[PDB]
Amino acid sequence: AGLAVELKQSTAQAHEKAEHSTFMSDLLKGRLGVAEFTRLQEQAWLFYTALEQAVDAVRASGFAESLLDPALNRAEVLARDLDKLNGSSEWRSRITASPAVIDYVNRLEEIRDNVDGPALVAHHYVRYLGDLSGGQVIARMMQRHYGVDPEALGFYHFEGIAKLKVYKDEYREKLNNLELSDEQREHLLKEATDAFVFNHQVFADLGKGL
Ligand code: COH
Ligand SMILES: [Cl-]
Repeated sequence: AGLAVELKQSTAQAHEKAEHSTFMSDLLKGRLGVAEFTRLQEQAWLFYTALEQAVDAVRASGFAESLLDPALNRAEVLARDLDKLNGSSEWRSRITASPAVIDYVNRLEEIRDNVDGPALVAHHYVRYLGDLSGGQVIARMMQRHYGVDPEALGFYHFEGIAKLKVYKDEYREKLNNLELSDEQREHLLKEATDAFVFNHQVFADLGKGL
């Protein structure tokens, strides 16, 4: 199968397990609240910041350029959401990475410094295609259960993308058309599994003490 299908199939079980995370399932079903949603978004800001440094380095090396669309960048959008959610900008210098986020950020920094294009594409798929594909569902559950205002849910909307269904189709085709040696393809597929694990661990840390 093409790369896009192999990525979907190889991470499908991990995706189901993510939906059934105690923390995330509690958040989505309305058992938590805006503050816990804000805690999630703070951790996400930390890992998206690192992810986007790795994207920038890999794009600058000339690898996967058409996939690495800067319109996908989420860190600054997330920061605007968090300014609203937290009521001030102080969180920027106060939040601390959980142990899982330290691990995730460390890997993204390794990918940046090694300019590991195939690994970066795996992380790009796991975060951005998931955001493009499922973000609207998550945002709607925060609005409905907790009354989060849409202005604090900008992370879940891609302003620079006019035709979302078309964009997702074109993204998958770019994955299919990415030239990869056998070794690079195996490295990318393993990395996608690892990226799901890191994301699952973020939820586990957020759930501590609940
Ligand atoms: C409950 C909502 C929910 C959660 C918690 C969730 C948790 C996560 C998560 C957390 C660790 C990650 C890394 C992802 C990553 C992805 N999600 Co979701 N997703 C979610 C709702 C969706 C929806 C909706 C889609 C589109 C397909 C579908 O199953 O409806 C989705 C699709 C994806 C895709 C695209 C698959 C493909 O077409 O190849 C990726 C990647 N994801 N997702
Ligand atoms: Cl940004």
